[PDB]
Formats: sequence, C-alpha cells, structure tokens
Amino acid sequence: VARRKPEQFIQTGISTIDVMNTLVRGQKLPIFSGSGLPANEIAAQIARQATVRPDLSGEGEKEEPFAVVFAAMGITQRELSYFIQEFERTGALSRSVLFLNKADDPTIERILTP
Amino acid sequence: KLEAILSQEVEAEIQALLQEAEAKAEAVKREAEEKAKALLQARERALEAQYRAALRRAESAG
Repeated sequence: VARRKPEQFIQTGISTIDVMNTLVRGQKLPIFSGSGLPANEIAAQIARQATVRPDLSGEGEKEEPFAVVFAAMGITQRELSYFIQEFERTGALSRSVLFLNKADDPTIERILTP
Repeated sequence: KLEAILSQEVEAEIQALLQEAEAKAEAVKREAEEKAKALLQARERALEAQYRAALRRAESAG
C-alpha cells in the first residue's frame, strides 16, 4: 500500500535494457548467468555507468545524492580485487557500504549477510 | 596550316592532366587538414575526462 508505480528511468549504459525492459527505481531485474559463463565482467558495466537522467525523462534525481551499496556472498581471490578496482573507476568508496562475504569467511554467513 | 593541328592535340591533354593533378594536390591536402584537426579533437576530450575524474577522486579522498 505504501508503494506506487515508479516511472523515473536510469541510464545503465547498456542500450538493450533502457529500451526493452526499462530499468526504473524500486524494480528488480535479475541478470541470469550460467556456470562457465562470466558474471563479474557484465556486473561491473552496470556499476560505473549507473546514472539518472538529468531531464531526459522530464526530470532528474541528481539533485539528491545517488550512491550504491554492495554485498558479495561468496567470492574468490580474483573477484575480491576485481570489484574494488572498478569502484575506484566509479569514484565511489567514500559514499558506499560494502558487506563482502568471502568463501574463506564462514558458510553460514552466506545467508545471514543478505 | 598543318603545324597548327599538331599544337592542338597536345594543348588539351596538357591541361586535362594538369587540372587533374592540381585536384589530387588539393585533395590530399584537404584530408591532411581534416585529419590533424580530428587527432586534436580526440586529444581535447581526453584531457577533459582526466580532469573531471581527477577532481572527483580528490573530493572523495579528502
């Protein structure tokens, strides 16, 4: 009851989404990924090219701070650093909250942390 | 006369050829200006990028 239909779209920097599905606030959109397939590569693209329209939709929300939250649930040696070095590309490491869970970290905290 | 025919078969070729080669000497030179301009257009954007990134980094860092 407390929600209502959103309608302010964002630039994901991938054309295909912002035409066909239209990724708006308060909406989920899982990115299905196979096993033997990358998952990391594609994810990074959405994180450094996530940005509201300034008035291309008829308005912005750039007037209020945009920020990102992260939380990984099981990551190796490469996926650890790979994410961190693209967050310095993002320029966000002073306005983000990271809840990294590794595989060297307990297996029980893989469902707590979410 | 007959020598006046001879001067006209030449005088025709030697303007066709030299008009053609003053429009290749134009053409190469037009593309040469339009390239140097564009290799500096990409240089202009690059520097800007590096400054917009740079300042954001120093704001976050601080």
